[PDB]
Amino acid sequence: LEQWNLVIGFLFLTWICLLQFAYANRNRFLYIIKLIFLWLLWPVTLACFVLAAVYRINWITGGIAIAMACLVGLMWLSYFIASFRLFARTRSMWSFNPETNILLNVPLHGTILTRPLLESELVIGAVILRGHLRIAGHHLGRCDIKDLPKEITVATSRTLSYYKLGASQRVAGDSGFAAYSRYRIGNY
Amino acid sequence: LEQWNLVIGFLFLTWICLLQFAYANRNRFLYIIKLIFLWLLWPVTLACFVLAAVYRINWITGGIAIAMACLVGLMWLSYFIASFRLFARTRSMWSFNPETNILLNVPLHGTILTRPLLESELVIGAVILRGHLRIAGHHLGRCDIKDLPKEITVATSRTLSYYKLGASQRVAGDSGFAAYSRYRIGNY
Repeated sequence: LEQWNLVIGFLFLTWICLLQFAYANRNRFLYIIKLIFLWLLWPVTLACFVLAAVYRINWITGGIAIAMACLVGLMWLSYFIASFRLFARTRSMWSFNPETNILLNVPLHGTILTRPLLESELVIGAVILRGHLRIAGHHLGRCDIKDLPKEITVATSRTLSYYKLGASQRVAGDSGFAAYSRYRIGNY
Repeated sequence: LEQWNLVIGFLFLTWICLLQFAYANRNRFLYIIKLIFLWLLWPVTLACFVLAAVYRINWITGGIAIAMACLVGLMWLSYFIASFRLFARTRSMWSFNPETNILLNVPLHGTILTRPLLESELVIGAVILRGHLRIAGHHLGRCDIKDLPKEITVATSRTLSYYKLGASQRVAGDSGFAAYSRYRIGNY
C-alpha cells in the first residue's frame, strides 16, 4: 500500500518543484500541465477517502468519511455540470478547468486566445513587458504596442461582457500599459 | 494509521472548498490562512516520505524515497536560508512566505503595506474597483483615486527598486487605473 504513499510523495515533490520556475516564467505547456494537475486533485482526494472507508472497523469515523466523500463527490459533479453548462454555450476547451468558470477571449494575431479569468473585474489590465502582452497573469504572447487588441470579451453561462480598450500609455521605450473598461453585458 | 489519511482528506477537502469563495473575494485573513496552509505543505510532504521510508522492506524503493526526502529537505533548508537572508535586510514578516521572495511595499494610508509579489515586473498595474485598490492580485484596501500612492518599492536581498506613478485614468465614474514604471535599482 506504500506505492500510493510514494505516488503522493512524487506528486507533492514535483508540485513543490513547480513553485520555483513555472510561477515566474509563464509557459503555456507548464500552465496546462499545472491545470490538469490541479484537475487530478479531485480524484486523488476521492481515492484517499475511499481507502479510508474501505478499512472500516468502527462506524463513527467510517460514517464521517463516507458522508464527506459523498459531499465532495456531489460538489465535484456540480462542478462537472457547471462546466458542461458553460461548454454548451461558449464551446471552448478551457471551460473544463478546475480553476474558474469565467472565460477571457482576446483576439490577438487573428486567433482568439481563450484563458481562465479570476473574477471578471470591471476594469481589466494589459501589461507589455519587453514587447510581450500579459493580461490577468496570462502571457497571451508576443504583442507590441502596435497590435494591441481593440475589444476583448468575457464569456460566461448566459453572459458575454464586451471590454473596450481605454487609453494606451507608451513608456520606457517599448513597454505599454492599457485598460479594458466594461462596455455592455449581452447574450444574443 | 488511517488517521493521517483522514487528516490529508480533511486538508484536500478544505483546500478544494477554498477554490470557490476565497479565490474571488480576497480577504487578508483568508490570504494569510492560505499562505500558512501552503507553508505546511513542505512538512507534510516530508512526513509522507518519512512514513514511506520507515517501513523499508526492499532497498530500491527505500533508497529512492530516502534520496528524494534528502533532496526536498535540502531545498527546503535552502528556502529557509533565503528567507533569512531576505528578513535580515527588509525586516518584514511577509518575507517568510512559501510563495515568493519578492516584496512589494506600498505606502497607503500612512502604513506601509507589504505583500508578496510574483516576479517584480518592470511595469506594475494598479486597479480601482468600486473605490478599492488592488495591485498584482492583492487587495491593498479601500483607496479611491485621490489617495493613490505616489511612489512604491519592491524589496529584495541586495535590491530595492523604486516604482514611480505614471498617468492616472479616471473612467466609469470613480474607477481608476494607473501604472508604476521602474525608476531605479539601489541599495543604500
